[PDB]
Amino acid sequence: SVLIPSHAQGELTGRGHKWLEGDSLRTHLTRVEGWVWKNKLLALAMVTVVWLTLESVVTRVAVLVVLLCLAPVYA
Amino acid sequence: SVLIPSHAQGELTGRGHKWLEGDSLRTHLTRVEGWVWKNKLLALAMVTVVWLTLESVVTRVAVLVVLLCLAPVYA
Amino acid sequence: SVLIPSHAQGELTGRGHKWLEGDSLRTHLTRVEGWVWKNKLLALAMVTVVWLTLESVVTRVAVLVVLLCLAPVYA
Amino acid sequence: SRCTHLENRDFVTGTQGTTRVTLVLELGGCVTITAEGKPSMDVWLDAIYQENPAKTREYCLHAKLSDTKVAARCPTMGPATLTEEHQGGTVCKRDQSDRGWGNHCGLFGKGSIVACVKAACEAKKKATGHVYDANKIVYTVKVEPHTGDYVAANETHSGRKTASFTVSSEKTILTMGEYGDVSLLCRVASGVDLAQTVILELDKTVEHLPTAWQVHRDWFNDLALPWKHEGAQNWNNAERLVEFGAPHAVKMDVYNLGDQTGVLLKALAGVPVAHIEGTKYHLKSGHVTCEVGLEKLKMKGLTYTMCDKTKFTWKRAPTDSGHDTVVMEVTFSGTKPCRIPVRAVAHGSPDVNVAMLITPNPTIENNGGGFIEMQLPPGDNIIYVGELSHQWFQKGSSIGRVFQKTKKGIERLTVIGEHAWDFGSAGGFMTSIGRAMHTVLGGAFNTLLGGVGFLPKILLGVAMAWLGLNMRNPTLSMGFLLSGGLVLAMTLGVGA
Amino acid sequence: SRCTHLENRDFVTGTQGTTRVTLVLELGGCVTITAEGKPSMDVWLDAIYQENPAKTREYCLHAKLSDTKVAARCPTMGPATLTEEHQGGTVCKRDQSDRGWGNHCGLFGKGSIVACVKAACEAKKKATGHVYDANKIVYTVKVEPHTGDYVAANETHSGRKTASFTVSSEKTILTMGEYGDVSLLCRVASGVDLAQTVILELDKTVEHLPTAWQVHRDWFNDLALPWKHEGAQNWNNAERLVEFGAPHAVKMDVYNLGDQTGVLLKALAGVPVAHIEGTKYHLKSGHVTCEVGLEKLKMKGLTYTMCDKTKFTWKRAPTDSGHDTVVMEVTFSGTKPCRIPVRAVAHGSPDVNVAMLITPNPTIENNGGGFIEMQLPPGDNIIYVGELSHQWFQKGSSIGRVFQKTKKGIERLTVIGEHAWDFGSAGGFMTSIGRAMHTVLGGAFNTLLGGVGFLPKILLGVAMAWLGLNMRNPTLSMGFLLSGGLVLAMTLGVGA
Amino acid sequence: SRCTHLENRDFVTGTQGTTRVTLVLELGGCVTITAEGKPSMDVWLDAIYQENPAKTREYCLHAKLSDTKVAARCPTMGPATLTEEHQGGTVCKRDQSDRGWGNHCGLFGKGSIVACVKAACEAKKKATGHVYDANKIVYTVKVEPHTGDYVAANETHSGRKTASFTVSSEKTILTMGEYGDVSLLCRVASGVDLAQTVILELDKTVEHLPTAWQVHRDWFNDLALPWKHEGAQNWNNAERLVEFGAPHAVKMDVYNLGDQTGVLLKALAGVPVAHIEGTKYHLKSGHVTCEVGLEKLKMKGLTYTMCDKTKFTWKRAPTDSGHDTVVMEVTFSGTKPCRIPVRAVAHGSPDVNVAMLITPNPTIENNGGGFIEMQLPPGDNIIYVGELSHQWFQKGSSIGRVFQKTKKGIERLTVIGEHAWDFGSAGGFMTSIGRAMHTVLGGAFNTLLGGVGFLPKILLGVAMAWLGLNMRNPTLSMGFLLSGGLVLAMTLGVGA
Repeated sequence: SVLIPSHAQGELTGRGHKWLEGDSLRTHLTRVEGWVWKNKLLALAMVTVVWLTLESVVTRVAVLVVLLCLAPVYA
Repeated sequence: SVLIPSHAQGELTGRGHKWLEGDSLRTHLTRVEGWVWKNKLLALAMVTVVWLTLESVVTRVAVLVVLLCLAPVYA
Repeated sequence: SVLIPSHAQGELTGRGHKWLEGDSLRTHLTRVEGWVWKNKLLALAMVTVVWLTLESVVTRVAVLVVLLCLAPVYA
Repeated sequence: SRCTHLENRDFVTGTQGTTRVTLVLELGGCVTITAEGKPSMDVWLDAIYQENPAKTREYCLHAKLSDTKVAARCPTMGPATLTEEHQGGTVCKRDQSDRGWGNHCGLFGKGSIVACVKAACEAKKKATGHVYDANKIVYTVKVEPHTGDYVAANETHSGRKTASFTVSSEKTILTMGEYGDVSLLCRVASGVDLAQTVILELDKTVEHLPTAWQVHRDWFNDLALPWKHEGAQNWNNAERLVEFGAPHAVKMDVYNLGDQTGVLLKALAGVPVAHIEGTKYHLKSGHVTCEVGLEKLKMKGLTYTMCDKTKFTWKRAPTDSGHDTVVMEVTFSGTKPCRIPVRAVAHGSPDVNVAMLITPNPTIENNGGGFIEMQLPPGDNIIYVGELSHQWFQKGSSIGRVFQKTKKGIERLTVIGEHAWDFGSAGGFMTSIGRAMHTVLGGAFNTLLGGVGFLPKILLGVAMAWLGLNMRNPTLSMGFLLSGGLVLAMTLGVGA
Repeated sequence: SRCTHLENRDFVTGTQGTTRVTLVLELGGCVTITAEGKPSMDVWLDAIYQENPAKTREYCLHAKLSDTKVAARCPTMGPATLTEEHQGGTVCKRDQSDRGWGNHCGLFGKGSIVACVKAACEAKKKATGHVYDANKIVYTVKVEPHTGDYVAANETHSGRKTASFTVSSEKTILTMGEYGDVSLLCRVASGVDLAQTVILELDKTVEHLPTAWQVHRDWFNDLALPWKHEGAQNWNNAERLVEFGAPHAVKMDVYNLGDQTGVLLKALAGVPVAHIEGTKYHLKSGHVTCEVGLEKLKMKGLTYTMCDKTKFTWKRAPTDSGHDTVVMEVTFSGTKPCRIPVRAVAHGSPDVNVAMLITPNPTIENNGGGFIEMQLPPGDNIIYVGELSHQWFQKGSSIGRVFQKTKKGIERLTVIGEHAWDFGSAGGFMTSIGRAMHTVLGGAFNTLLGGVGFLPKILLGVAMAWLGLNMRNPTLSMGFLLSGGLVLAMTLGVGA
Repeated sequence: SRCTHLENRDFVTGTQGTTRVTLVLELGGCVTITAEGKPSMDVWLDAIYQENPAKTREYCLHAKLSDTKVAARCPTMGPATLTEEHQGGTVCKRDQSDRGWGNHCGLFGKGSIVACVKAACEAKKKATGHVYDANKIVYTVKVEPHTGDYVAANETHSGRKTASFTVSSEKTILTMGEYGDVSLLCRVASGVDLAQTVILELDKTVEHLPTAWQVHRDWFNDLALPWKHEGAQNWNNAERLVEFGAPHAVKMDVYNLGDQTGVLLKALAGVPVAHIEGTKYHLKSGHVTCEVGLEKLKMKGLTYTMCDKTKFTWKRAPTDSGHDTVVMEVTFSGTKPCRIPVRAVAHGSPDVNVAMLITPNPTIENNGGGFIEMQLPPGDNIIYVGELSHQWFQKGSSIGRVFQKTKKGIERLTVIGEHAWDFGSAGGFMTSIGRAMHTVLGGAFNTLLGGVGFLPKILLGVAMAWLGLNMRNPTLSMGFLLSGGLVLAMTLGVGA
């Protein structure tokens, strides 16, 4: 029934404590670096379908930098 | 000073116990992954300079399979 | 298992007693020559195949030294 | 059956009229042999040993030093000399110190100094090699019938009989009780190569190490330690554990290269472990090729009545043995000596008993019985013992069976090598080419690469393949591609 | 003069206007100051020590094990656990045993086993690190005036003076009787780098090993051994001296990997030795930049009478010192306090004196005097002391002496590095260009290749130079070839 | 007739020679069997349960924390250490606090601090998982005859018979009173996969939650909470509910993440309910396959006389069952027992009876009877019971009937999987193709994509269709379009 979304890093008392300190950037980079070692074979499918279908190194890199950062949002 | 070689992995036979079980394939492949995760800047430099200086995926992989595995005598 | 890697040979001030003289050419040359005296058939096969197959004296000499210095090293 | 206890079980069977089967028996292995209308039989190798084998070299792991002396001479007074340079069991170095009026010489320049020390092993710090003699080795084989009873790993079974084989005794006949007679032929050829194999003993007394190791002879001859043969009082090459300090005027320092500067840990990693037991020196990984004759075996109890069907109860309800077979045990009450009316069925048609019994003609006797082992087809079955019945569901598939048997096959081949072809209830002509190819190719690979490490064998295989791609001649190119791929495959093929 | 005892000596020359000199004094080195119109001085660094430095880690080299225990549970009966699994001082392994009806079980499958053993260090088998405090270190500098009196390396000189330097001490003066005073400053914050170096102690009671070793901090902090800090009862790293045998059904054996002392000693091969003396911990390699001032000095006896030329007799005749100098000792029977008429001449040209004395204004005194040292040109000479004469042949050449000072410069620049530019009686503008270019180009090599091994540095440098022979542009070819030359040149001196 | 009480009811049919029917029986489902000339039966699965299933893990939802302690050390004074680090039931963390003159330290820098706290579960705040043993599961199947009397839900019918199936059973036989014997066989293996289900329990005393949940085993072993197995006094992973504050100089806060009950109850959304009753642990989900044999069933009352056509009156007038059948009840005043003259006609001819009765040969008994159920064709009809006449407009159409019977087949296929092909009284060739295609294609989808989330599955299916449109090869294009469509159809066929 009840749902409560956690709010963004808008309010920032600069030099007091931060409770659990769920700071999103370093947390999500750590999540991505864990995911690519646990699910290590799945990145081969992602790089190969992009490398085969897209017609430049620039557009291949552009989609992979996004997609491999999005990937741990799903299972 | 003494030098005392590691025993060759070709005398082994039978279903009985192999002492410390230093089985070199699973041992050294695990060691190599742990080392290239620490030596990360060198690993990125080696894969990119080879990709920029050899003509096909076959010859690029053939030198990288050696060059990324000099670490039991290099550092 | 325990491992205690060798201390760096430079990096420290001289003009006092060192515990032993470092590996230098001495340990390298005696370890490589002592391997060629044992694996004679493979050493002869390697030098003859490399010398017959590769397209220049400089690439032959480079590969011969590389294959010899990388052979006895493993533990 | 002792064959149910071990994980590394095997099964082989004689066809209609097959009187003889050839086995390879291994330490830590066990074989059930079955043939039409003969009692199912278990065979295994229990020990390979000798008593008090011959000592080869002794090596020293920790040198005691004592009674050091030094002598030195002023510049141009000639070389310094000691009596101790001529004795046995002394290590010495001759070297030059800088000298002058500050250290009571008449001239500034280089003198000469000689320093000495005695060497001996610390009280229990030796390493001893021992070697087997083919004329005195004992191989021990044991045989057990399927009695239809059950016993633990720590229970004495009346049906076990044993025969000891050595070069003077190849053949024996064993009386298996009412099950008749079995004939074993062993040989001391096949099995462990006693020319390459050394048993290494350090100290038997220690609480937390194995008592010995199975070391290779070409490695053991090359240990860069001090060494001797038995009974000798003084050590060859004792300079391997002493180093001498830089010379300082009239004094010089002697140092150990430390205790346990020798064989334990990383040097022996992967070497098979051995065992010592009073006078006996056992190997603990090894095999023998052995032939079993099934002519003189007898079924028990084909004259008995079948049980009264209502009078059973389960003692151990059906369970999966792990070998792709079902095991169960029944209690009964009534007239004692009887046949058990065992069968099992699938949902397709009711008359077809599908159970292959591995205990043939099961019975209850006056003292015990009523254990059964059976093999069933994949899928859903009902198992029966009179009016007891119990549903069952066999795992896997007719394809999955073949993959399991194929891996057990390769796992025999990679561990035993050329002798793996001797395992079978047949010996037909195609076995001769199979054994001949491994005699050639295994000998070739072992001759060139037998002492080479796993990683450099892979680098060599990669180099052979890559040279094969770069060669301009097509015959040399193809030969290098074939031989490089083979070198990789038979380097990597240590398991499945 | 102490400078004659040691194999290593240097000369710094103070021409008129040199009121102060900058030295890099070293353990295992010794310097003479010779100054225009002032006595010659010996100067050297005699010790670097602390009383009771702070302990860092203790490691253990040899495990003692006791009270091993094991517990196991049948398949599906849940994981095994035991009381010692959560205590201190204990090593544990959790693993899966194959189980089935033969091992007293209800089912065939993987069960659970846990094994435990207590751990301790054997009584003398520790390795202890100690670390220096820059506020409590003591550097000792000594000076000895050229009294013209000669003493052995094993006896006292009455004129030898000691200065002990700490962070808590400024420019300090040593009185020297009639020679005046010498005024001396030691920069304790600019000697050894106490942040990066550790003193390693095993057992001091061992008769045939040095008492301590000097090691780098980022080697000592990441050894793979059991470790602890002082006064704690239990060992505090995941255990590397203990190993667990492959599990049986109800039992699992525990192994001890033995004494590591030898693999430690073999890994320390190449490090400097240190020393321990009751409570003082001494470095045996090290240096300090130190500044020595001369305006307060005097020549003794410049008013004294000349000697009777006829009354001299030799006590030790001329011989070569090994430092390109002639040394001698005379004796006299006249009224003692007087100035010795020393001179020396080229053979066949009696007019020109060629004695460059290292002892300015020699004298006889009521209780001593008569030692002389001089440098003479190559070839034939006559040495005089009054009416005594002796004929001397001086080995060498002007080219040989320039080569000797060239070699000695490269040796100090190799041993001491950047600070070697600060040695001398001068500080002219070129020395700033030298120290700057050394700091930048040597700092690049240290940054890029610090900690890389000697063999792989050579292989990398040779390969990079060889690739330099065929690069895509001559600008890249030349730049890489020059950098490969630099990498090898730094490696082949001391960059190992 | 219990099948009239339930929203799900399937009808099965057959000729005189059929003898046997194969059914899949489901919790909350029901079946009526209508074989030619046999008395009709209602059949259903009433319960799947075990008494006292074995506990797997226990998890803690609300940590209780107590007796916290903290210890700290000055910079360079080594690590802080405390007794509570080496006990069961404590959680600890160590960190580097800032220190200086202002908190009684000699140096400015980073110290060391450790904080310890005891951990437990609050009194009723556990989750317990339970798992079934296939040797002890009871399935209860019930059978009811169409006796022509109406007994409501929530009251007791005398004609119901019960059979309890466990792994030790074959064909049972139930005496259905005067209607003869029904023979019934249950396959206790397959359908529900008992290795993959955990019955989760929180607290049975809470008034406003289900007593248990049917959770999946791969999910239940990945719960990131503190855990143990039964009878142990200490919790593994207790650091999952403690969180530690940032360090101060000589203090560090311990925080509790609180009662997790609400997060678990939200995560369980979409998991079927289960029920606990004293010792019994029921599923309320799943199915079994049965074969039911009709051969020994007897028609009651074939020998009786007809009723007087004039003496009937209605008790329940003809009413729609909701299952495409008409339900009615009559009362009678003549002599008993006797047969009810029931028939129905279309307006197009009064001679042709079109009543397809579900109640065969309906009767009045001395103390019961008088209820009839029947199926009528579409359109306008008259129902006769002697002189009683009632009009009836039958809803729906022949094409509508084909649709509803097709649609309920798709519900079996999505809710039951491959077992949907086994529901039927006779064989037919396309059923052999259907099971093969379903087990192959559903096996491929469940192998490749099984556990993937619903939105990710749709996104991958849409991406596969996009690759099908954009990639240039026509064979790969068509293969991607076909396979993307199949992936989307099977995904949308299970939903979220």
